[PDB]
Amino acid sequence: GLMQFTLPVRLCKEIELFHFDIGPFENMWPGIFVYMVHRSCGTSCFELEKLCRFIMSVKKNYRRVPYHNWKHAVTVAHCMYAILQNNHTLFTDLERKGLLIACLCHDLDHRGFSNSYLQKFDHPLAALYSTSTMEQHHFSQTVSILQLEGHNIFSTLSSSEYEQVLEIIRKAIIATDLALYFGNRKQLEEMYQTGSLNLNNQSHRDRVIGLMMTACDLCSVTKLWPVTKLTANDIYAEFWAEGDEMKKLGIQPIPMMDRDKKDEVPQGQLGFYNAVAIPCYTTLTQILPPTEPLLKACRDNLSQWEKVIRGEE
Ligand SMILES: O=C(Nc1ccn2nc(-c3ccccc3)nc2c1)c1ccnc(Cl)c1Cl
Ligand SMILES: [Mg+2]
Ligand SMILES: [Zn+2]
Repeated sequence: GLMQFTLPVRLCKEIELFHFDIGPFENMWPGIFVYMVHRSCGTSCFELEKLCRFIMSVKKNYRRVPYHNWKHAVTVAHCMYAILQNNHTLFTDLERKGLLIACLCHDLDHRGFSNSYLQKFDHPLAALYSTSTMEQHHFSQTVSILQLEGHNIFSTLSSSEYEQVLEIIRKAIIATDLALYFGNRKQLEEMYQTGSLNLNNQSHRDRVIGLMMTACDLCSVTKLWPVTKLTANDIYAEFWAEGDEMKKLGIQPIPMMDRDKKDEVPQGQLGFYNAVAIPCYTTLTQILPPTEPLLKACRDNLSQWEKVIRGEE
């Protein structure tokens, strides 16, 4: 009850900033998450013992892949913490509860392969879930862990509040399927520009939470340049293994996934900043002005990739 988590001074101050890197000490990541739940939600949101047991089972169900791993989960939850803390009054009690949990869980049991690779491989999961294949699995794994004995962190909610928080988590996780982001942001852009955006409309809130999930999921591009650049190595290590596995099925992979085309990575990053990242943080900043530091950090990293192409590094 009277037991706060506290962090060393440098982490206590920097965890509040959008560009915080959670560091290489894995054993500190559970504590960092509990700290963020306690400040974002309250010390009463969750029974400490249940929350701790839930975090450790979630950790166990992330795999030892280069990028879609336990560090990505906590990193994405920290970006959500920074958004929620900078927008104190815009979100409900259930949303604050559900969204950090959704982010910790959003890539549960990821194997390092895209929805496309599962479909070309003819993986069983692609027959069980014809679209958003991995994201429906991630939500399935979240419910499994919530149902383990002593793991029900939502046990004090009413039946209808419990159904609402699991619906927030389901939509939040499904929204991390980047195939769905393009149309979600176009609708949000039109709604904001014609002045029809209404945060009392549930279908509108759902869309805005979707865009927050995309923004937290991509937050590698909003870090200081040396974090962004070193993280890109882990991203491509997965993509190039997927490309190798495409070649094993007798399919030329897209260039993004072909390690024989490393030289085109800088141009490929420009496309991604211009087609996905910048538009994402731009629309987010229009809807939630205090998230502007994400757009600014993203623009700084776009300018660093432009320098790589100009051979200035
Ligand atoms: O890097 C990412 N995406 C992208 C998206 C398109 N292309 N095309 C290329 C490319 C094309 C031709 C030749 C060589 C490379 N490289 C990419 C990387 C990414 C994905 C998911 N999460 C995050 Cl934070 C990021 Cl930063
Ligand atoms: Mg994912
Ligand atoms: Zn992710």
